[PDB]
Amino acid sequence: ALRFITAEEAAEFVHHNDNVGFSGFTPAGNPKVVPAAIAKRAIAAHEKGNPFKIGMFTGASTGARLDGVLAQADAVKFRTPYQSNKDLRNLINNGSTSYFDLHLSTLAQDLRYGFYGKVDVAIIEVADVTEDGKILPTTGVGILPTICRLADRIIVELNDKHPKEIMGMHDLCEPLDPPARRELPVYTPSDRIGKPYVQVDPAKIVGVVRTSEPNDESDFAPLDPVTQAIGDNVAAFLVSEMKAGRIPKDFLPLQSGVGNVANAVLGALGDNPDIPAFNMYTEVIQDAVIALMKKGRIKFASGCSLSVSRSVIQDIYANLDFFKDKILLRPQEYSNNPEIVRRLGVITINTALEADIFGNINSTHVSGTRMMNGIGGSGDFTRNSYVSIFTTPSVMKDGKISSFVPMVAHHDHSEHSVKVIISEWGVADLRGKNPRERAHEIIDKCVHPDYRPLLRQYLELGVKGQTPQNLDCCFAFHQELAKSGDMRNVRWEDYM
Amino acid sequence: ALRFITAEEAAEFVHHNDNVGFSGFTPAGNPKVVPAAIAKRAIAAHEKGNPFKIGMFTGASTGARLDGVLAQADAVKFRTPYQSNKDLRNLINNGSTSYFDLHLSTLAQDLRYGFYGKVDVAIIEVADVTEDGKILPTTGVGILPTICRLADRIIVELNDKHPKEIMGMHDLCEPLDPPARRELPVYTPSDRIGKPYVQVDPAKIVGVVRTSEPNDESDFAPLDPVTQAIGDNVAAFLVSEMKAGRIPKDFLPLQSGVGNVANAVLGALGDNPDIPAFNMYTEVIQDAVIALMKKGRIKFASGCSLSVSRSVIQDIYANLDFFKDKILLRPQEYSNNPEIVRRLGVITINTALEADIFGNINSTHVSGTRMMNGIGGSGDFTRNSYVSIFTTPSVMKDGKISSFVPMVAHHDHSEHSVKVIISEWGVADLRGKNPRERAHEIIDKCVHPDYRPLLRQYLELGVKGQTPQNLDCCFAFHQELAKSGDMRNVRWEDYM
Ligand SMILES: [Zn+2]
Ligand SMILES: [Zn+2]
Repeated sequence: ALRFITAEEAAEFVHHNDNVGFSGFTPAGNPKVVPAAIAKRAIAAHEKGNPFKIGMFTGASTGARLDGVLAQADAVKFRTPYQSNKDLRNLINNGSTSYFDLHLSTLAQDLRYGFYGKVDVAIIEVADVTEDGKILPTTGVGILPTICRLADRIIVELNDKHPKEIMGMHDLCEPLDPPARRELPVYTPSDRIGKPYVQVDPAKIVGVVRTSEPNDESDFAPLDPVTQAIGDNVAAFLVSEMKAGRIPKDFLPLQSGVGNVANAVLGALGDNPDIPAFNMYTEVIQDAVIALMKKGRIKFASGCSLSVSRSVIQDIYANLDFFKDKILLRPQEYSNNPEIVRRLGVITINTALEADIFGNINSTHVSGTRMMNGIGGSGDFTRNSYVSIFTTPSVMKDGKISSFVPMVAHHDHSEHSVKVIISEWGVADLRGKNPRERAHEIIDKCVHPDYRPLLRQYLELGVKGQTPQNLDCCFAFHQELAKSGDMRNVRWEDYM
Repeated sequence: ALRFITAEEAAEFVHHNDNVGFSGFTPAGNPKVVPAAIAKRAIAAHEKGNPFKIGMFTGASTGARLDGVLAQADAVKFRTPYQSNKDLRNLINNGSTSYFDLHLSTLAQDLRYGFYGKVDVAIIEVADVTEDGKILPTTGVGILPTICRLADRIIVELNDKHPKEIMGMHDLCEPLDPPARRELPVYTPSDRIGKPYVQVDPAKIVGVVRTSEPNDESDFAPLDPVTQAIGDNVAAFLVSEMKAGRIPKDFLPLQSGVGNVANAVLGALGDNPDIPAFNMYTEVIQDAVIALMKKGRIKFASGCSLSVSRSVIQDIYANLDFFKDKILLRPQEYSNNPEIVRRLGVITINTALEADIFGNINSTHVSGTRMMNGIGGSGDFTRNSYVSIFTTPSVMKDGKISSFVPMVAHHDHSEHSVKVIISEWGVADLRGKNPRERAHEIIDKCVHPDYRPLLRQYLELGVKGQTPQNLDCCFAFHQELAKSGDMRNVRWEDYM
C-alpha cells in the first residue's frame, strides 16, 4: 500500500550521483518541500567531507525551493533543460556546475532514446495519487510522464491546495519511438490524445509526503509605455496581415512568452476588435490569458503549465464550471511539438535579449557570455510557426544600451527562422528580403533613433558579399558598453 | 488541345517582372532549353534600353542552363531558396541581385500562405504530359506541385531521355493548410501518400516544347585519405551507438548531403557489416546510394531528386524491374519535413564549412560574408534528426586554414541543434555537455593538432560566464587568414 512519510524520510531515497527528474513546468507543478530536505542532507554530507551532487532533469524553471535551495547547497552535478533562479544562474556563470539548455520539446524523447543516462528517482507534486498508481498532476506537466516511466523510484508530494476535481485538465501520454512512432493526433488546439492521469506501478512509489502549498500572489506589475507600444504594434500587424491575405481570416493559434511585453501583447489583442476570439497553443498560461478568457476573448488555452497568481488560481478552482473545458495542460513534448506547431499554423511571439540588423536573435547570453535562462521553447516555436515574431524594447539602461547590434554576441535564432521583429518604434517584416534589405528595414522601423545612423554607417564600411559583417568591428557595440558604459560612444573609425 | 511550340515561342510568355517557378531539385528535373531562350530575350531587351528581370522560385540548385544563363543575362530580380552556380553566386556576392536562402521544406507552404507574391508562370521538365493535364516529372520534384497549382500559365518541356515507364517513382501532393491541415501519413520511408503525377487544368499549358537532354556523366571523383577517414569514423560511431543502446538495433533512416565526404560515409556504411541493410530518407539520391542499392546494402531510397550520372540513370531506366519499387521521389515539402524527419528518427549527416569549439556550425558564408550555396535542408534535418552529425576535414589550404575556429563567422546551426561533429581525427559527441566541456571534446577529437593548443589557450583568456567567448578576439583566426594567409600565425597576445 501507499506509504506516507516526511520530507526528511523521503530525502533519504536520494543519494549522491543519483539523477533526479522533477515534475512541473515553471514553479507550477513542482515539488516544494522534498528538494529542500535533500539540500539539508547534501550540506550535511559536504561538511562531513563526503561528496553529494545529483543530476537534474526538469520540465523548465522551478521555484527557489528547488533550484535555489539545491544551488545554495552546491549539490548540482548537472542541470537541464531550462532554469530561471538567481542562485543556480550564478552557480552556472561562475562555472561551478554543468548546465546545458535544450529545445524543451526534445528532452522527453531523448531521455527515452537513452541520450542522457538513467533517471534514478522522480519527485512529483500531485493533486491525487491512487493506490493502483494513478497520478494526477497539479498546475504544470513538463516531462512528468517520462520521468515517472524511466525512474527507479518515485517520491510523491500530495498538495492540499490542488483539488482532484482538476481531473480532466491534463492530457498525458507519450508516443511510440522510432521506428514505430505514429502521428500525434492533434489537429485543433483543444484535441485530447492521452489520459487525464499518468499510470505507474505503485511499487515504485517509495513514499507520499503530504503538503499544503498555495500559489504565490501577483507581485508588482507596473505598466510601461514602451511595452504598451510594442503590444499594440503586434496586434495591429496581425490584423493587418489577415486583411492582406497572409493569415486566414479566422486567425490562428497563438503562442507567447511570459513577461510584461507578452502581457501587453495579449491585452492589445483582446482590445483590438479586428482580432477574432482566439485560442492559445502556448507553453505557459498566465493571468493575462485567464483575464481574456473570462471576457470570452480567448476561447481555449493549450499549454504545459498554468502559471497564475493565487487570486487567479482560486478563481479557477472555484469555477471549474467555466475553466475546466477551456484549459488543457500537456507535456512539453506535445505543447512545444514541431509537428503540432507547424500543422496548426501556430503564430509565435517571443522576446529577444538582443537582435542584429540581419534578423538573428540572442535570447540567452548577456554580452555573449553570461547565461540568462535558456533557449527554452523559443526554438521549437519560432522555427516552425506560421509566422515567427520577436519583440523587444529598442533600448536599455536609459538608452546607453541598444537592443539592436551589428552582430548578436550569441546566436539562438537565425536569419532563416526569424520572420518579423517588433519594437515600440514599428515592425520589420523580414520575409522575402536579403541581408541588406532586412537591415535597412530593421534600422528604419525597429532601431531606436539614437542608433539608427550608426548602424547605417556599419553597412557602408566597404565589406563585400552577401552579408556585410565586418569581423574587425562587428562587436564594437558590446565592446564600447564595456569600455564607456554607453554604446552611443561608438565611432567606426575608432574600431578600425 | 496541347500546343507544341519552340523554346523561343515559349519564352514570349515570360515578361519582365514576372515571377517564375521552375520544376526539379538540383539540375535534375529542371527545364534546360526555355530558360536560355528567356535569357536571349532578356538581353535583347537590355541593350534596347528596356528592363528585364524575373523573380525566381526553384526547388534547390539548377543547371548552368538555368541560373547560369539567367545570371549572365543579368535578369534575376530575386532568387530563392537555394542556388549552386558560379555566375549566379558572383552576381549575388557582388550585390547585383537579391537572394535569400530558406529552409527547403518551407517554401511550398509559404508560397501558398502568400508570403512571397504571385507565381506568374511555371516552367517544368516532364517525362509525359497528358491532354487532360496530367504531369509526370522527371528526376527531381522540388516545389513542382505548388508552382503548377499557383502559376497563371505553365510551360512544359517534354524530354526524350526520360521514359513514361517511370510512372510510379514519384509521390506527389500537398497538404491542406491551417487551420485545416491533417497529419502527413508517412510512418516508413517508403510510404506513399499522394499520386504518381500532378493534375492541372490543361488550359494553363501555354505550350509543350520537345527536348532530348541526357544526364551529364560522372566527372573526376578522386579518393582522399581525409574523407576515407571521416567516412569510417561516421560508420564506426553509428555501430558503436547501436551497441551502446542509443540507436535501435535495426538502425534508422539516413540522410546525407552530396559530395566526397558523403560518398565516403555511404561507402563506409556499406562496408561495415555491423551496419544493417538500411533505407534513405534524404534530399538527393546520388550514385553512391544506387551502388549500395544494387548490392542490397540499401533497401530503399526516399528523396526529392535522383541526381545520378548518365551511366547510372541509364542502368536504372534499363532495370525499372529492380529500381522502380526501391526509389521514391517526393516534393521537398515532404522529403525535408520536420514532422516526418522527427517521427521516423532520421539520422542526419551534413557538412560544415567551418565549426567552432562550442558546437555551432557555418554551412554557407566564407569568412562570414561570401555566400556559398544556401542553408539548404541542413536545418530541416539537423534540427529534427534522431541524432545530428556534422562532418568536415579538420583543415584546408595545406593546413593554413582551420575548419575549427573560436567562433563561426556565420551561424547556420546552433549549439542546441548540433549533436555530433566528426573529422578525420575522431568524433566529438556533444550531447550532455556544456560549452567548456564540448570545446575540450571538439579540440581533443576533431581539431587538427596544429590548432589544438591555440584553441586550448583561447579557453584560458580570463572570460567569465557560461560561454567563454572573447569578443575582443573571437575572430582572430579569420582576421589572421586575411592578414598572413595562415591561421597558425595567431598569438592571442597579438589580438589583445
Ligand atoms: Zn544558445
Ligand atoms: Zn545563414
